Amino acid sequence: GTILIDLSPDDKEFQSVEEEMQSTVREHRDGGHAGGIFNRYNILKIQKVCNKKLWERYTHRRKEVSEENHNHANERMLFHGSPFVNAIIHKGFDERHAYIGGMFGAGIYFAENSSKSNQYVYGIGGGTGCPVHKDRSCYICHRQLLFCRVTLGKSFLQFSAM
Amino acid sequence: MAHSPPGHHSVTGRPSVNGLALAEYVIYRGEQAYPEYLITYQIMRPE
Ligand SMILES: COc1cccc2c(=O)[nH]c(-c3ccc(C(F)(F)F)cc3)nc12
Ligand SMILES: [Zn+2]
Repeated sequence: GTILIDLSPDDKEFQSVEEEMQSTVREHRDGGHAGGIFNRYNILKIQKVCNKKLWERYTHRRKEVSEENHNHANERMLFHGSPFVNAIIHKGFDERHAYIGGMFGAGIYFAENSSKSNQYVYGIGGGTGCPVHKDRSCYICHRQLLFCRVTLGKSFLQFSAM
Repeated sequence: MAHSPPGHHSVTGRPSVNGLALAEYVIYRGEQAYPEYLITYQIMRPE
């Protein structure tokens, strides 16, 4: 039931998403090992993901969380990089998409920095990079990221030594 | 998949050493995220 709708580059919506992508690139402590060496992206396409069933699943849970947190969903727009992005857009997020070994616990991880999510496009630690060239810093092969609506509710603040 | 901390719906992981690093967030229910935009891109080689 998922359809993908292309946004025009002349559309303000496209432009906003591109600017969130570009403006949240940072340097990483691995020198580029996992995600590659870059300061900016070439955005090729931005598609809206439309699935009525998945949306209803989302808004029902949002309402439960909002009520439990005294009428505050604490909803954000956040990046997600994953080798399962094709599965996610069709079937929704679930336990198969969790990072079991993640340092903040076994759950589904999202980033404010686009470049942090870019580190997971080819798997944990960038895996072995792109399929065609086995290059984690491949400048040829097309990558995909999700920019997602995420309900945080009451969020536990964990400072991390990173 | 683990459970969220008691009385909480997510975790905010906030880097405390690299002051330019932004937050990371963890949810423990798939129904708390919706994949709204799909972005296709290349990283660009610095000049
Ligand atoms: C510390 O892990 C992360 C921090 C910030 C963002 C992300 C992110 O966008 N994706 C992932 C990620 C980790 C593992 C898996 C997999 F195990 F399912 F392959 C997928 C996504 N992990 C992330
Ligand atoms: Zn490649």
